[PDB]
Amino acid sequence: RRRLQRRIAGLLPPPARRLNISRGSEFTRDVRGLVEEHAQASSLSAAAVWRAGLLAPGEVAVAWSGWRPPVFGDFLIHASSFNNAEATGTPLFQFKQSDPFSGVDAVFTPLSLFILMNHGRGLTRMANLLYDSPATLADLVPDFGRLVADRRFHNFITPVGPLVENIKSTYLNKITTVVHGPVVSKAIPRSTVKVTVPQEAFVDLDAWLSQPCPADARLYVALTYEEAGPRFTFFQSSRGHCQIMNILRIYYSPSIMHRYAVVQPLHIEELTFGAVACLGTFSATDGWRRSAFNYRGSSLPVVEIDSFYSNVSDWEVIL
Amino acid sequence: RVPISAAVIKLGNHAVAVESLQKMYNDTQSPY
Amino acid sequence: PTIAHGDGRRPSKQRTFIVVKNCHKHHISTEMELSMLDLEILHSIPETP
Repeated sequence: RRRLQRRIAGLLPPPARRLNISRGSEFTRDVRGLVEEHAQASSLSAAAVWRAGLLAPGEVAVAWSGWRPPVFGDFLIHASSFNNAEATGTPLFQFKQSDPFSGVDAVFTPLSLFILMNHGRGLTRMANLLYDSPATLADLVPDFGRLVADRRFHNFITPVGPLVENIKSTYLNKITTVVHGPVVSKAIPRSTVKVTVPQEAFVDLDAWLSQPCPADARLYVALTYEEAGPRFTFFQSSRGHCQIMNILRIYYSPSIMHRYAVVQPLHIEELTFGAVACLGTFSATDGWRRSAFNYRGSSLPVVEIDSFYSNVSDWEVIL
Repeated sequence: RVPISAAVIKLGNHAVAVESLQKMYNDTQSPY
Repeated sequence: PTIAHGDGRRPSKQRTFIVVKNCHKHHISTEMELSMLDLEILHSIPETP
């Protein structure tokens, strides 16, 4: 029962939520013990490993705090199907292939997802500048025309969250993506990563309406079905999912009667006007700082959401 | 006085020298 | 350096090449595992043989 006191002394003290500072100039060891977060990468020695505290079970502790470690999705793709000149923080989309055993998956940037919609019928200049041939992408989806035709394209593409690591292999590329959790880059100088969505595909929804300001403003990706081929739009909102399907129906109110007026839904499966999915949360204050993405030839505008917490969801249909 | 870097072969009574200027010409990119 | 010709040619002046080579960057890695049964006992202290 005296070893119980030693075990509870090892178990009790949480990190300090409050600390009475006197001056900021002194920088006491107590406030340093408050503000310090244990790292995730260190050199390969016993001293550096024991100092960073990687070997602690569950969470890092030198020899729980509201932080969750991220999980990484490991994807193998063909080197032709992806452009190695992509930015780091760009959200991708794994397409569920129809073979029983594949080994190689199929992911799509929204730049690459644009040229599946374009052919058969600015942003498109950069998209056709990056990927030269759509036919090397339009066979990854084997039957794209049927799948768009019976409106079952939303349930075959699931989002995967932004990219973090892209090794530059020659035939079969392996990329790493954060499917859930705090998006942070795995680089030895730990640098931040900004989720980049191209500007013409990212229309804001707070300023589209034009007082209670919340913290977590979610980012919604939205597949819709158009007569000009499907479209992949991105919506930032500071509201709930219950709010987001109502306001997205109101936002798509001209487009539904457009698709109805040009084409009568002669069968029963053409009623679905696509679906939406929450890609995760970020801070509503310093969200979506505009920036640019330069290729060798041109440059398109692209939004840069910073400090994204990726959290995918299932597809909620729009009608 | 100075050593002349050139191989010398013996052909009976005469001891003639053999030298190649190839290296002295390739560093000017000229046709030998 | 150049050779000087006596014949009439369009002669080459003092040529000088400036050539650069850039580094490669190879990022070698593996992914080893460690079971949680072998980490809780590591950061404890037992009193039993």
